[PDB]
Amino acid sequence: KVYSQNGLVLHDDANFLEHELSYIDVLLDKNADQATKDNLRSYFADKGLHSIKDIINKAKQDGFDVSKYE
Amino acid sequence: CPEQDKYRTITGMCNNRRSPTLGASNRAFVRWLPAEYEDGFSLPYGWTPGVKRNGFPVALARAVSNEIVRFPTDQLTPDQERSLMFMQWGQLLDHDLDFTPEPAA
Amino acid sequence: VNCETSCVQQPPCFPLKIPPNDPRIKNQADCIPFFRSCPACPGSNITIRNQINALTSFVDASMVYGSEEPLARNLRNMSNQLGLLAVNQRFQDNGRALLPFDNLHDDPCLLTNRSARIPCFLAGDTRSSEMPELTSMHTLLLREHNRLATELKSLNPRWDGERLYQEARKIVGAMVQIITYRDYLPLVLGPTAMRKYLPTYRSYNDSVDPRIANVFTNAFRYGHTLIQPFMFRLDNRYQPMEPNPRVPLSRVFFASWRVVLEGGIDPILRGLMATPAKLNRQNQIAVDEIRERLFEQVMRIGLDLPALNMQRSRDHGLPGYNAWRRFCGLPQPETVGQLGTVLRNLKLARKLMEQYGTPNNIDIWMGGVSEPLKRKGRVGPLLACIIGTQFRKLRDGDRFWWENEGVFSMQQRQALAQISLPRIICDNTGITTVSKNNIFMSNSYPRDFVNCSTLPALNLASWREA
Ligand SMILES: *[C@@H]1O[C@H](CO[C@@H]2O[C@@H](C)[C@@H](O)[C@@H](O)[C@@H]2O)[C@@H](O[C@@H]2O[C@H](CO)[C@@H](O[C@@H]3O[C@H](CO[C@H]4O[C@H](CO)[C@@H](O)[C@H](O)[C@@H]4O)[C@@H](O)[C@H](O[C@H]4O[C@H](CO)[C@@H](O)[C@H](O)[C@@H]4O)[C@@H]3O)[C@H](O)[C@H]2NC(C)=O)[C@H](O)[C@H]1NC(C)=O
Ligand code: HEC
Ligand SMILES: *[C@@H]1O[C@H](CO)[C@@H](O[C@@H]2O[C@H](CO)[C@@H](O)[C@H](O)[C@H]2NC(C)=O)[C@H](O)[C@H]1NC(C)=O
Ligand SMILES: *[C@@H]1O[C@H](CO)[C@@H](O[C@@H]2O[C@H](CO)[C@@H](O)[C@H](O)[C@H]2NC(C)=O)[C@H](O)[C@H]1NC(C)=O
Ligand SMILES: [Ca+2]
Ligand SMILES: [Cl-]
Repeated sequence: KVYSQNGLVLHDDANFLEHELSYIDVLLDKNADQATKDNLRSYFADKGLHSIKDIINKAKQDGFDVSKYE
Repeated sequence: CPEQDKYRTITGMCNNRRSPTLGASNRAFVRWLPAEYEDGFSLPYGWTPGVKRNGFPVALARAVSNEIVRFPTDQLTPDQERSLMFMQWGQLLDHDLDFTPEPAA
Repeated sequence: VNCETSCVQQPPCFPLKIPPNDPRIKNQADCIPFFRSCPACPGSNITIRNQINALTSFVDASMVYGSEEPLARNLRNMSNQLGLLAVNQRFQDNGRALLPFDNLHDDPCLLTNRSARIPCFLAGDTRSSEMPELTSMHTLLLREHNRLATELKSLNPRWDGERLYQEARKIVGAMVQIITYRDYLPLVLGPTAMRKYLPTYRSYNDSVDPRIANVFTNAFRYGHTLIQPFMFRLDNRYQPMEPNPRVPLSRVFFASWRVVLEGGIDPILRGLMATPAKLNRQNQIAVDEIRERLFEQVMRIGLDLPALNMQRSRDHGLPGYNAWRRFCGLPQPETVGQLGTVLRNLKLARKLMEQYGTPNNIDIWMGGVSEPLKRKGRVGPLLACIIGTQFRKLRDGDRFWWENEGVFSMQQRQALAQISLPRIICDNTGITTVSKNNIFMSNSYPRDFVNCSTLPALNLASWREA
């Protein structure tokens, strides 16, 4: 699942993406509705990330800053 | 394949109902002519030193480029009837049709 | 797999050797790196080696949406039911969307400017950051999907995110088919070959094989002969942009920082519209920015793209020039004089015979780009045949072709017939003056330009579900 050409890794499906940090904010927002969070938790569980701790921990392992989520 | 469908699958699967992988991703290319290999089934021409192709030595790709392709940049002929957008739409289109994967380091 | 630094020929490496008296690489012990394409059946003494296509062959905008379900979901905005594609959360282009950033362990975009720290972009295809002009077109279609989904939400409020995503994806795909077959392909093939290989569409034929032929992957690299040695950026008056209007191409490959920090996509799209393409001539085949300095900023040595094309055709075991001419029903030259007549250039035929010995062994890209160009076309007879045959199979063998019965209503087809690439530029950029008639022919400002008010916007009235 590694897209390589001319020796350059152009994409890796296993790595956490930067725009997915904005989904963590929605899950932690007390004003976001239940159906919205339910779709985001389903999206993250399909990547093996079942709890909010797992989601923040995956973002940390792949280089993102998660100080705001402490 | 679902006998009723309104949208394309992301993978291209099920577009052809009789052979559902035709056009789908992560499948071998179709061949319009049988492949021509140095050993008949896998090694490329130029692999083994001294081995000829159809009676002639294999020309180094860089040598062909240096002799036929090379030209002085400041003498470039601009195309009067094509915008550089004509070039760019082609690469964007090529990236809709094919990506040949190669092994990562 | 140490093909990036080693010049030893062991599988999967197949390095290009350096000839004597090379104009750039004086060290004959060095090499240009090259990894053999993955075989479809590894470790087999029964099947003749073939390669894989990681994408959908259909003209279905998979360079925007992806060709595998996990990447396609990652490209979507999952925080609402608006059916939008995800956008960059840190940067915007004058208040407009940019493609999201991708997370690569060894990012080549970061190597182009170490202080900027702008990584590669994330799109339907993994090569979106190869050159900022390609990035500008990927960004343009990302904005077009979001604009369409927004307009469909306002028309059909009860539609969920999946429905809005699918309905806009269907329109963007049809727009790519319309720009390709109506505006682009007739300018590649010329009128004779366009009528020959692409007659008037009749209907979907489930017996037409829609797969890409292995030869098309190398033949369609004729576009490398159109590449200019600079990236051109122009201001809101179509005049050179203040510092660095003509950037050498060896300093733009993987330079995603230039999109973010040097003015966004408007100056790049205006440069694409008002700069001519390079003309392919028999003694001016390809520029040194790709023949000597391809990806030199992000790699140990600058690659040679035309030489990579020829080595790739041998990696893929493709037959030579005469076998493809025979396949096309074209004459196959045996002597130097016969090759000179076919090319209408005896000096080029002499050069080709001195390198290859016989027109049987000429690599398909080299022979194809060597041929004289068809009237009002930018390919010769051989490449017109391969490209033309491929695109007919992609059109007739596609059950979701925009003109096929049941795909769209007659009223939606009438509405889609009004779309054009200059109008998509109008709808999703700060550009207000765009190219006239065919965007791919128009190339001189102001002669070939019109204001956006003259172009009608796509009417989505026929998409209403009461
Ligand atoms: C639906 O599309 C089908 C595919 O069409 C092809 O692709 C499209 C995009 C166009 O480019 C089109 O021109 C292509 O043909 C289409 O089916 C095809 O129809 C042709 C014509 O009937 C068939 O050709 C016949 O083939 C037989 C078998 O031999 C073939 O295969 C072998 C092995 O690969 C080769 O060695 C041969 O050279 C052939 O290619 C031949 O025996 C036959 O010979 C004819 O001889 C004389 C003329 O010389 C005639 O008077 C006779 O009556 C014979 O017919 C033909 O060459 C082709 O096999 C078939 N392909 C498929 C995939 O089924 C179909 O007709 C389209 N339908 C509609 C409604 O549009
Ligand atoms: C914008 C500058 C530009 C760069 C840089 C570029 N191309 Fe290509 N190129 C291709 C096709 C087709 C392939 C083969 C793609 C595949 O199947 O993986 C390709 C392959 C390549 C490869 C793989 C080389 C190898 O064999 O190892 C590189 C690198 C490349 N192109 C660089 C059609 C084009 C077209 C179409 C008109 C244009 C324009 C074009 N290319 C413009 C460019
Ligand atoms: C999903 O869509 C929403 C709405 O379009 C995006 O939210 C906007 O984000 C921009 C910056 O990226 C802000 O300036 C707007 O104020 C936001 N609007 C609303 C209503 O929230 C959101 O960023 C999108 N998510 C992704 C990952 O692209
Ligand atoms: C690398 O990118 C940086 C931006 O991150 C470029 O620096 C800017 O250059 C412009 C030149 O017009 C200056 O006006 C800015 O003040 C610079 N910004 C900063 C923060 O220094 C730099 O030029 C790029 N390097 C190369 C080689 O082009
Ligand atoms: Ca596709
Ligand atoms: Cl083939």
